[PDB]
Amino acid sequence: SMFLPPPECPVFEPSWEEFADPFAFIHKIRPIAEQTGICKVRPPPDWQPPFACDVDKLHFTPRIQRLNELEAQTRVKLGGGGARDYTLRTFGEMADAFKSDYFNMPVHMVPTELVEKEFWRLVSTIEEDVTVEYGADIASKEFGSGFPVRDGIKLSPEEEEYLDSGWNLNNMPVMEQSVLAHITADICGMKLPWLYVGMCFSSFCWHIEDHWSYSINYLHWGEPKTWYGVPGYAAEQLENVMKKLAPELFVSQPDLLHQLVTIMNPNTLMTHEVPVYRTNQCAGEFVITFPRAYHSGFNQGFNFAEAVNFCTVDWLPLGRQCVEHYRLLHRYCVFSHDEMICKMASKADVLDVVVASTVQKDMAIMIEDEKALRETVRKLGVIDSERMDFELLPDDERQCVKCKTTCFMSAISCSCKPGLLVCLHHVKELCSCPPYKYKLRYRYTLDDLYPMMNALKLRAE
Ligand SMILES: O=C(CSc1ncc(C(=O)O)c(=O)[nH]1)c1ccccc1
Ligand SMILES: [Cl-]
Ligand SMILES: [Mn+2]
Ligand SMILES: [Mn+2]
Ligand SMILES: [Zn+2]
Repeated sequence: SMFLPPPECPVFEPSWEEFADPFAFIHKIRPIAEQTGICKVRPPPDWQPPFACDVDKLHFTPRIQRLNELEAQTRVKLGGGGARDYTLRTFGEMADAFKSDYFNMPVHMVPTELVEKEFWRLVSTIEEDVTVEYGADIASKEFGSGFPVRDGIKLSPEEEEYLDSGWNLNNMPVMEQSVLAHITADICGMKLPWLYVGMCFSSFCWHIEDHWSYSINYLHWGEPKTWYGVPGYAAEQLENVMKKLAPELFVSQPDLLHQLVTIMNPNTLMTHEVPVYRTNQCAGEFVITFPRAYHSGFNQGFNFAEAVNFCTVDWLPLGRQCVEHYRLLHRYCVFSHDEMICKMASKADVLDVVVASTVQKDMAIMIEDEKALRETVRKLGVIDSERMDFELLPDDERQCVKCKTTCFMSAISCSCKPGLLVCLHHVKELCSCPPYKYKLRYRYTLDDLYPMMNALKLRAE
């Protein structure tokens, strides 16, 4: 009555045969799971990766978190935190003491139902000022992946068994059914797994993944992680609810790192007709989030999770829509979607054939859109043009000054404003000079582009 738990998300228990190929499995469950936004996956009894560490030698910099509903929090940035330092042992000791002191009970006898109830009480009661700490970063020499990775150091035969698993999250990016694989541009924050060390009540605010990608989260060990998820189709519903209750979160900001997010009771969303689902993720289980599926949660206690973004062929059209949406909001991109597409086209001979077919369809849309934009800017009197290798420019040197989109297919420059670019939607936002002073900078002619797409079609057969 104070808190009503959302209904449970789907839980899948695949056979080893069903489980072995993550991409085939995800495609199979997608008609069910995309209706709930998140789902949980229990691997077959078979699958049991080694979880081995000396907690005395693993160090990380803790982040501090206040727990107030609707209060703005800043998105985690790589290597922030500060200079302070915990080992996994001293953090665990701190975390277990916090929880057992908080409830005056041993940590495992606190029911998950109760921690959940207490979480939503304490975040709404700002007479309470509970602060907690957590770890969040990519693998480093001081704190590595919880999955086996190659290095020597001699690996056990059981560790070797899991090196090339499709569910070893170090691998998921670089597998052939993943389209982020082919991206040459390092984007560490996105293609590499994140490591999360949690404690009771430490939480992750409501968000969707960059570029509306999937995510997959594995809980290596510890107390459960509680999740709330919202299906992709209700993303704008949720955002509307949020913009009315917490308008502060929707101000334009300097960059991608200054992104603001918040804790919000799922009952509040359910009250405004946003469908929400929940789950408790236990050690050894996976949670999968689908494209544009909002999710949030908190930890039941001391634990260690690993998560990574990924993008399947199914995602490609949504990826294009996402960048369009980013343009409308003037939100920064993590990478150029078109650059990714053209990179794959340039590698058509070595592409998985299903990938080739789907890339070809997205490329066809890209080319027709580009054709139309170029005709529009020509009618605005932009006549001069020159080829430009956009992929060579640092990202922050090829952003539209208006909408911040990362340019690749083309942009407009002007001698009156050296170094500045606009995308072709924002030709009028660059300078006040006469039209003929403008230059179309383009990566490819239409005559370059159609053969590239043809190579994909041949590969797809
Ligand atoms: O703030 C975040 C990090 S997402 C995150 N997920 C899970 C945990 C966790 O299980 O402990 C966490 O600490 N953080 C974010 C990410 C993308 C866009 C905007 C914000
Ligand atoms: Cl509070
Ligand atoms: Mn996430
Ligand atoms: Mn505009
Ligand atoms: Zn623009």
